[PDB]
Amino acid sequence: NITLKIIETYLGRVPSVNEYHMLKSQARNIQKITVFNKDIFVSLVKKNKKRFFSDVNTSASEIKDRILSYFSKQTQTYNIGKLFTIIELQSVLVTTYTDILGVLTIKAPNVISSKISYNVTSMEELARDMLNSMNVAVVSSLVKNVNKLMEEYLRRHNKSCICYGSYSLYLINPNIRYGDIDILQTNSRTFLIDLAFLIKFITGNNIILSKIPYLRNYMVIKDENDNHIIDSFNIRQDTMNVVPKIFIDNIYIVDPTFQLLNMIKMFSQIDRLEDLSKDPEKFNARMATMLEYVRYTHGIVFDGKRNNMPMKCIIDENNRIVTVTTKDYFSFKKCLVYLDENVLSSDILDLNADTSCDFESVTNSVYLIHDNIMYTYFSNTILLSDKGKVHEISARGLCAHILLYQMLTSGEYKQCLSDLLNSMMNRDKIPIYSHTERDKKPGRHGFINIEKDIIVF
Repeated sequence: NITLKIIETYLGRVPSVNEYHMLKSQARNIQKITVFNKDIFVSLVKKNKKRFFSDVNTSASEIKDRILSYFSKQTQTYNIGKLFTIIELQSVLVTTYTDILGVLTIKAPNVISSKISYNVTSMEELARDMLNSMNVAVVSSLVKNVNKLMEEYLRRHNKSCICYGSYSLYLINPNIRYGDIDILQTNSRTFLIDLAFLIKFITGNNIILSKIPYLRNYMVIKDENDNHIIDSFNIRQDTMNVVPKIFIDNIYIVDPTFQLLNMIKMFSQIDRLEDLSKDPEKFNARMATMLEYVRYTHGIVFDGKRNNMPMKCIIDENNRIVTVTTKDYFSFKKCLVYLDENVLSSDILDLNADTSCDFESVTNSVYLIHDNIMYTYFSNTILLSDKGKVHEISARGLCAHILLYQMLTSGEYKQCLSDLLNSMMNRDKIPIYSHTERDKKPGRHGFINIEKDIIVF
């Protein structure tokens, strides 16, 4: 049997009755593995070694040695389950390595980038101001090497991997210190699994690809000692296409207009007001840069004008929701914001008319317009300035949340954003009376181990 001959080739032995029964369906993938040119491969691994890990003690043999051993470990393995892992991880390598890390050994054009420079200084005080009104609360060594690879990877994979956070803003204002590079991928696992191998192969130290459940399609690779190396959120091509983007020197970054919106929501989360009191300046720069981007780019002027923002955020201290009229900025009456995700899908079918949007970890909630009304979920602590009263800070995070939807759908948001940004100037420090808790979410903390062959979910 052609199939039997394939299994036999791969396992380098006569397949047991069980080994045949359990591996049949995988002849297709198994064959591709056998045929894989391990030489051209061993090449790419070394073209990446002297390219991003040039700082390591290793012969172009020690590497090919580890590589060839791995592509043969299916011989010294009899545990069905463990064979499944080897096949699974080998396939990923065979069918994706070249297209993902291999593309990082073909020099790109020396684009004479231009970039724009921002006077994120006139705004340095304006930011410090807003931030004060609110301050009212209470890692492996490979990371350098890996962040270095992402610098390039972002450049070689613009359509599948975009950027945000520190580094994304360091690309607008070079003085922004930056560490880990926040990314979104449509192929998070594929990427992490490939990079995970690259490292084990070079380094020799097994790493673990782990999946965190609280988070929407979150994944991260650590080392034997539980030290963070690099993470990433996965999104659909669906969602990727709708995310606000900007194109700086060969990479896409979430539109800073959008990131600013998110950072206003993040300020509701009590853990953040806590990060703020530690080092208030830490945020100054970021905020500033984002204030200046939106000013210069959309002609936003900080007049500290009127009110009309923040609008009304009526909260059910018990049924835990937050009706908020939007009669003003959008063609939909108000917005009901559920504090419990489960309770959203529960009550979201009692409407039937289903034409909702799921923006995964990008909005970290789902949005549904119905009856000229909006149903969405807020995933942070709601703050209260007084019993039964939403605190300006949450009030604003609530507005920004709704605006995130607007940006991903192309609706009007420029005027509202400005009112929102100015509602933040010159405002008396209000006390956090008390706050709610984020809703618990059990799940499967599973993880791919690079050498012991076990796949936990």
